[PDB]
Amino acid sequence: WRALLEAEKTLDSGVYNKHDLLIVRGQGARVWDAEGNEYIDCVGGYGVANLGHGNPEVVEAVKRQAETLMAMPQTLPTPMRGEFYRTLTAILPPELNRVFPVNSGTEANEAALKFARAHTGRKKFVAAMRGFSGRTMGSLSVTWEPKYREPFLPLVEPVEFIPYNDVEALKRAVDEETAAVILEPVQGEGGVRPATPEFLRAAREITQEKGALLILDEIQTGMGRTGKRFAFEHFGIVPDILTLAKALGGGVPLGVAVMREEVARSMPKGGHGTTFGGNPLAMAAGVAAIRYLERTRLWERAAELGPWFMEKLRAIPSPKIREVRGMGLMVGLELKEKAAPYIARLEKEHRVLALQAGPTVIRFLPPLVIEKEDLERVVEAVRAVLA
Amino acid sequence: WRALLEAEKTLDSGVYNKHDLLIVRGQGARVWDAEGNEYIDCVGGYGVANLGHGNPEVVEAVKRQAETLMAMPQTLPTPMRGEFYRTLTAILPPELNRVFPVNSGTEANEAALKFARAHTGRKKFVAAMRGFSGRTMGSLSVTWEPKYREPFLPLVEPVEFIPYNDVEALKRAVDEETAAVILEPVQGEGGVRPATPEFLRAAREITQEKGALLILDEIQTGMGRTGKRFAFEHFGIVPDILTLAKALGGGVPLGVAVMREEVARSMPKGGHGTTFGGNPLAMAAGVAAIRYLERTRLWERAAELGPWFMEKLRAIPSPKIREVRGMGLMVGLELKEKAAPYIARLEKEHRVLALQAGPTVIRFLPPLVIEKEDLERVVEAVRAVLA
Ligand SMILES: Cc1[nH+]cc(COP(=O)(O)O)c(CN[C@@H](CCC(=O)O)C(=O)O)c1O
Ligand SMILES: Cc1[nH+]cc(COP(=O)(O)O)c(CN[C@@H](CCC(=O)O)C(=O)O)c1O
Repeated sequence: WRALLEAEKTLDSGVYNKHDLLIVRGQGARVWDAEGNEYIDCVGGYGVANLGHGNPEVVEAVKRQAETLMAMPQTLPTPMRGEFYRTLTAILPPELNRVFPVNSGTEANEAALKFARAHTGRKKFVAAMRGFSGRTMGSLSVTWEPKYREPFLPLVEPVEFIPYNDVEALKRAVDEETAAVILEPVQGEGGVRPATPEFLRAAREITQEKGALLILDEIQTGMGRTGKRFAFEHFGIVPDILTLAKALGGGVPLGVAVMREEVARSMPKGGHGTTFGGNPLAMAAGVAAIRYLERTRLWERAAELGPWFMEKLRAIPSPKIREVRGMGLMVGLELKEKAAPYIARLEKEHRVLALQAGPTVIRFLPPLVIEKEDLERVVEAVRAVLA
Repeated sequence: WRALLEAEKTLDSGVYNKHDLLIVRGQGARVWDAEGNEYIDCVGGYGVANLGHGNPEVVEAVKRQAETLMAMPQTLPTPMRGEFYRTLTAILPPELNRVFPVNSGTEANEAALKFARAHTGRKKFVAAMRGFSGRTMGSLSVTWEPKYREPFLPLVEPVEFIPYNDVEALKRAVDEETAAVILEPVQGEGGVRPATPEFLRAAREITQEKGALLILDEIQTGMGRTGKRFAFEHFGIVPDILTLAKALGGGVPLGVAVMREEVARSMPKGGHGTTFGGNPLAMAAGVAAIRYLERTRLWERAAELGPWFMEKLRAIPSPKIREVRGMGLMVGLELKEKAAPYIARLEKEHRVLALQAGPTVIRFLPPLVIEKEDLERVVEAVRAVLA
């Protein structure tokens, strides 16, 4: 197995920091390395494995559709596509009844941005500092982290950033020339920072007052992650365009930009498109993913386990912890120092896999099927590494 | 089945011209609609089904990996990724040994543009008129078609376009401020127009002389579509970055940008990324697709049937036919009048699905395993619809 690891390290572009281990299988919230070591996975492909590694229903839907049909364009209707369309819009506010399927989050946001420009006829985009929307140049233009943008300038203009949760800043920034505002209900990479009701209420109200669109990026908060089907169900606002991805396909690359009908209608024929977007394989996985989510009301586990996990985390007596925050099973532990060293030790010393969300924050995005025995061990592991 | 069709038509964003039918299954170069009618598929998901609908090896690879592991990020090595990396680089010239896996053709070019700027420190992109590179804003900036770019400007700048196959024009445009040239060995959407040896050689030489990077877009011409493994093999040149997608995963959403070592090396850690890019499921499918392509040397069927197929089309006694062109099984039939109605007749009266490549061109992108007897049927169908 060491030849595959070394081949991956060698042939990779090098843009990633690859860990010294090879993960070969996964079931539920557990994964195994090539040596047989079993880990608690709080990474879950960056919030993709919400339904759990090896989810039976999704795996089955994938196997069956793979035998039937995988390549069929948007110009040629295919049953699983219509089924995904009606299954996803049925668990959403009736205003969001138009779907543009894609293959990633960045493509979902790229779709939202384009649909927003064609509909308003405006150009400006307003986003929040510490926000992440994707790496493709369109989505990168509204992604804050200067490190990620500077090297590739100039990007798409004009874009304006405002502090997250700053009601007045958002109010001043949104004008008659703003095509749309794009925000995460809970900032992910930005450090697991929940939006305030006042902030999202202001975003909704002012975008309407100015004729601008509101794009809510729930690529990471979606599919039960925050304790509710979708984070927005926590605040009581309905955006003009909703973008989803990650867990939407239960593992299969899948994304979607759901929008109001008058928004979709403004897009000229052939104004946008995608080869893989809407393909039967992803569509089938999507139907399965959503059907599992709804039958099991999976967001509940995050709603019950989230607070429970965060409480135990808080109880950890270490002066290195500044704050424990999050919503449901989207948790962040902010330290008063670099988190990277502790993430490496959780993996090798405790077989616990975690993420970062800024250099001093440890982020947890475990599958929502994860049990309490596993969450408790993660806690103990964190406590042990911090001591 | 009608319920599912109306649901797709109604809930779709509406940016597509959806045909009046519902395709439920496929096998080889044939597909069936929900009524049981069988069609000869020359669309193939827009050149995705190169290996044929239902390819045993790919379908099987998908089933096995789906039960094993589907969600695992780039920071955590996984066997199928290392396998894909070496399997893909092994079928390419030595120089192309660094891989950045993605989820679509547009993401592949988006990565190519970003790596180019990072490596050269330059900003300018040079593309060809009638060229197509994708719908995300980055790739859209280098895509000609005004009706597609215009409504979304301003986009990524600066971008200069030159006439396809114009040697002197390309030379005058590529200078010490050019980050990269991006070209298709054979323009797809632009009407199936092959590059000439002089033009591509010119591109390779002038980019080297000026310190600019050469990006060859084989998202459409790749995987044995033009008669050889990759279209550049017919021209005797090695690009600096090769972008692929479409048939690369045998149906599963997959794309990639393969580049020379010094190019990848210039990219800052974390300078680019993607959630789904490089996931085990797409990697496993990618491995199976390549092994199949190599075992059968599938491009040979394209090289043999292509020329034969084109001669047959040119011999059709119809004054409406202007010219036939293409390479392997990437064929374009140019008519002296709108093609749309003949594509509708082909579908309804002969159950032959075909594409367009401009308003006056009928484009054919059938699985490479299509039977010679079926292409004859296609030629016959064309001769009848043009009567
Ligand atoms: C809110 C959000 N929006 C858009 C994206 C982009 O979508 P996609 O094209 O499918 O990556 C991501 C990835 N953020 C995760 C991964 C980023 C990375 O690759 O690093 C994460 O923050 O862990 C997001 O967290
Ligand atoms: C050369 C080429 N490059 C990049 C892309 C972008 O890849 P993707 O992001 O996966 O679509 C395509 C799709 N072009 C076909 C489909 C466009 C459409 O949606 O229609 C086409 O040639 O019509 C290409 O033909």
